Amino acid sequence: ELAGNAARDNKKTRIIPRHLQLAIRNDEELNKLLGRVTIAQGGVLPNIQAVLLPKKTESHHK
Amino acid sequence: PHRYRPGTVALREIRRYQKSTELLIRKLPFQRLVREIAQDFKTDLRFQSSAVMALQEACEAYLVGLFEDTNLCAIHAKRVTIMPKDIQLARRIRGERA
Amino acid sequence: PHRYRPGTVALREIRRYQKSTELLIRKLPFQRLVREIAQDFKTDLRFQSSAVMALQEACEAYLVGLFEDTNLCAIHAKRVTIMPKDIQLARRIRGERA
Amino acid sequence: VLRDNIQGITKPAIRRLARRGGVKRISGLIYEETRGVLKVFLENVIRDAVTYTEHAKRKTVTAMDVVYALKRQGRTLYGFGG
Amino acid sequence: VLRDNIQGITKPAIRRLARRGGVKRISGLIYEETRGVLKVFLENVIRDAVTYTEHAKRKTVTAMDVVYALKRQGRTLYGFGG
Amino acid sequence: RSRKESYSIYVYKVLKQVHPDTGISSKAMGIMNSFVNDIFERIAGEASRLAHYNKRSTITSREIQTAVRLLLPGELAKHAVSEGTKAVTKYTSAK
Amino acid sequence: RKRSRKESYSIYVYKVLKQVHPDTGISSKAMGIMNSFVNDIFERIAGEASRLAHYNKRSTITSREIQTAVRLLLPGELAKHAVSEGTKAVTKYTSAK
DNA sequence: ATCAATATCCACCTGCAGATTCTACCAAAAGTGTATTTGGAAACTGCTCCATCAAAAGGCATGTTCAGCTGAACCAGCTGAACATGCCTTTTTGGAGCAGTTTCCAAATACACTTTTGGTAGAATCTGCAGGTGGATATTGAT
DNA sequence: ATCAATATCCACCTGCAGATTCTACCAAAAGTGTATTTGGAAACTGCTCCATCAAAAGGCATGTTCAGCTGGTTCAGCTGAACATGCCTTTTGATGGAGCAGTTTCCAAATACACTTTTGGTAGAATCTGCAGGTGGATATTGAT
Repeated sequence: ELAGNAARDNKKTRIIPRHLQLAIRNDEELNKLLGRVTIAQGGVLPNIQAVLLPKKTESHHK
Repeated sequence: PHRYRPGTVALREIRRYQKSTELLIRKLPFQRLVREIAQDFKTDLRFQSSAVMALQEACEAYLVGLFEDTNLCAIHAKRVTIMPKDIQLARRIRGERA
Repeated sequence: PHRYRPGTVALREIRRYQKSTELLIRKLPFQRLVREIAQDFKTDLRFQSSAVMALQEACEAYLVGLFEDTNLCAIHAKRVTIMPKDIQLARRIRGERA
Repeated sequence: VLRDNIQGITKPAIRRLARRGGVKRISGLIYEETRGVLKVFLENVIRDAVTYTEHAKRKTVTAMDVVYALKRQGRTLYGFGG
Repeated sequence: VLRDNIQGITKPAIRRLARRGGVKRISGLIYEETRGVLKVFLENVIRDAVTYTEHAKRKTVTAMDVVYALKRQGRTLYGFGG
Repeated sequence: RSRKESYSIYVYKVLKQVHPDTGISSKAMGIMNSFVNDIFERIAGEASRLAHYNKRSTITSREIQTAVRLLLPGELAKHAVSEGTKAVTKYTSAK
Repeated sequence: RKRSRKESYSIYVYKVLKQVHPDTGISSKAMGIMNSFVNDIFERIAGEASRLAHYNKRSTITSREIQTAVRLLLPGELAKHAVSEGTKAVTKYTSAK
């Protein structure tokens, strides 16, 4: 279910491992269950630490 | 000539590789390293190709996780530059004594 | 009046408790905490005394290990003072997400 | 008057433990964090202990229940049988 | 000329991995450390894999051997069978 | 010719039950199969240990339930337990 | 008349203790720790050997499985010396029929 | 620099913890039988090694740029220790459950027969996906 | 500090390879139906250890006060990265072929299971003793004006 939700989010009709990894890591309970599990071809979450991103001095107010 | 500031391209690369899942290490040198190491334990061993792919998957996931912990240690130390001591700390805390 | 500098007595206390193995938490408040928490899951439960002693042993060993990792994080951060963020980092790295 | 009883894990006991942990200097805010950490740790252990307890149809928590709960959390304890 | 072949895990590949790890800036000395870390990790896995291999009286390392080696190191891998 | 069993067909039926208009890669199906195998082994092993601890020679649904409560967190465990209970009662009913 | 019977490895540890250091005792708590240790490593080894056997569709657990399990679980020289001793023991057993 | 507190050394005297004898009684081995299992021989096809050749994407040295690391200085507030004392921890009877026994009974295995459905070979469609337009969002270097 | 210029990302078809779905056949896996059995629920007993809070001794927790000392902060210099580009190199891939090695499979003895008997080792009670702990004192360690 969650993987199909991620697929629709990506406008995809076929479930891929990416969606399974996204699903797992985006679910607190599954993340706990599979915290020490490696999903082949899963990649990682788009998680960037707030302090490494460029400043509010970004040059485009508008 | 047009010139981007330091960090912009790094961030773009982060976003690119974090959006994708393809393997970032070259297949052949990895096979050669594996074969050399295994050779040091037992001679004339063979490997299934998918076994090598599995080893690569494990290795890369392990390395990104270590670099993540390293990054948190650096940030904790008010830095943005990772250092050996950060890796050593992260590995020590996981108990990867070695 | 005679006066010792800050740290000397702390170090003596470290040496003392690291030389010994006796439990540092009071038995009764620990029993009461355990009983309260367990009560919140199931009513009118009882506990063997050695079960409480076991729980205390586990708890204290866990806490010293966390404080050890915390101390390493502090030293890593060029500090000698432990902070919540150090504990949070150590627990995050072990995966004690909570 | 009592204060939810978590306060019986007093500051000096935590100080002693930290000293055994080799800590020389401690922020004042550490203590409550440690208490919270302990509660989480404890809850999980006791929760599992009671589950084992419930399985045996017993109303008395045994040391073995604790041992098994600890083992499944990867925190093996020696010295109390089994 | 080759250089013990560990050098094929090149700096830019490590850079890419660190970027996936969210790293923005990297000391030059990190790379060799990472290589060393990898060798240790790898050695243990492969060592166990070969042990499983040896037990089966086989001369070909299978994916399952890797999977079991990884599991016993607490590094469960999904996607390759079993 | 040999014979390799998998859970593929059941996953595919379930996928059609939850999302009729959606496919799945073979690699993903393999991941689901790996998952299933892992949880199977985890549960059976834990049940085995409990039975051993209780000097019990039989693995019943009680041990399964208990193992689940130990392994799964909160609502996931509660819903799984409720489903298993409902299933056993349905099995016991329709003899 | 009622009575039960609790087994332990205590006497064997004490015999070994007397073999290596004749003038030394051991507390009951420490002996309990040693018994816990023995039980833990026993369970670890049998479980691992069992898994290998299942992986290889083998219904028999042999000295090879013990050895392999040891090689997986124990490190370097500790493993080598334990392995040598085990081999020595099986060889002594097999001849002493 | 030493002397005031700290911890180490030494002495000695008990008791209780632990080392040691005396049972019996549980299981650990000796001896038939049998039933499974491993290893060995011979076919045998899948696959992994190997090399060799033609792109192809990326590695890699070089140098220009400037922002991150790190050191000097310093302030200030926060944390550490003595001292006083309060107070809460430790020390000093029954009965709620915890283990042992019988027993008898629901439920789980074992065996034979029959069905079903999931592996597996082979045919066919639909969408992921490379690529060709079109405009917008994300960055700098003048605004 | 962000607006007029750059220029990566998106939007959206669009064919099309090739994944993926569907279709058919086998036999191995599940299921029905009968006999036996044995594990465990439930009564029911003996005990053992654990809930109960009362009050005193004493020693550890709380809290005050003060000092000091270190963690926060700013400034500034340097150096160790970041990053463009040229251009070399060392992957990729296809593709093709030799040989090896996983796999099957067929068969006889090896190995271990399983049932029955006689030991004899070990658990446990009961006894004895000797070393760890208390408790005090003398003495080498170690740290502030």
